[PDB]
Amino acid sequence: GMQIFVKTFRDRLRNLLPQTITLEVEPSDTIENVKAKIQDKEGIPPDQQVLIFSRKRLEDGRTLSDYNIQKESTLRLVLVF
Amino acid sequence: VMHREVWMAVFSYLSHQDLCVCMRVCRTWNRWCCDKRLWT
Amino acid sequence: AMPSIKLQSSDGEIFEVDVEIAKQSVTIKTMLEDLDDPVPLPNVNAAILKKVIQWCTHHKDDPPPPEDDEKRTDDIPVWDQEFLKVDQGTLFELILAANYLDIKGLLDVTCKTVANMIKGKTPEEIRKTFNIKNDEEEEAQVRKENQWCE
Repeated sequence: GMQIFVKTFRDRLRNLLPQTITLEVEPSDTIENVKAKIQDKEGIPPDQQVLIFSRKRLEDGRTLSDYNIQKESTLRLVLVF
Repeated sequence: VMHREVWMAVFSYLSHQDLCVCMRVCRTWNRWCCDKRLWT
Repeated sequence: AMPSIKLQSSDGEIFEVDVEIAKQSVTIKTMLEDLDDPVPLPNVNAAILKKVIQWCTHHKDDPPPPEDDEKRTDDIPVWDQEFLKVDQGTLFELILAANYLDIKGLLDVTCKTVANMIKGKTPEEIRKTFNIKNDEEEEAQVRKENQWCE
């Protein structure tokens, strides 16, 4: 178990300011799992989440270790429709 | 139809008389236009 | 020459852009200020990104935008009405793209543009423009209730 941060941008059509949340993840965990945990915490279904780390869009079927996502790293997340 | 957050952005540029016309366009628009923040 | 950044559209095409043009997108400008590779853009395809790059070079000297407020619509500059003389699908695709990349100036004109396509028309004339079906006894109830208001 490890802790990582996900930070949003400003979304004007929603009324959301940028903010950072925390997740409890495992290096084994898939991007699908992490999106499921994000829905668990803020109610956003995965079909509306795009996560980005190190200017790479994270693909659903893959793991955090495949992108070398380590402790206290920060993913950014854009909300789509 | 379409997405709700898109249409409220455009609705926020409409006067009370302009907004008066849009709640007869469709059922979902009528529900969307009963938000008190549009008539601010 | 010019300092430049690389953008990748959602369908996968690379665009190389001036820093000052790209930083009009607060999302793009923000993810460059935390720490060579191209910046992925979420659900912005090449065709819409092409339009967005046009708008941003025209507005490159615009300051960082301030918060609103009172919203008018007669104030769309001439260049932006000609630029948005576009088919209506891409107009909405441009509202979404301005939202996703946080370009306040383009989100404002596009939403105002659609609002001018509503201002003055009636439910039948409006329904035909965005092909929305009318969902006779129901309509008369709302027609009466919203007569005194406006």
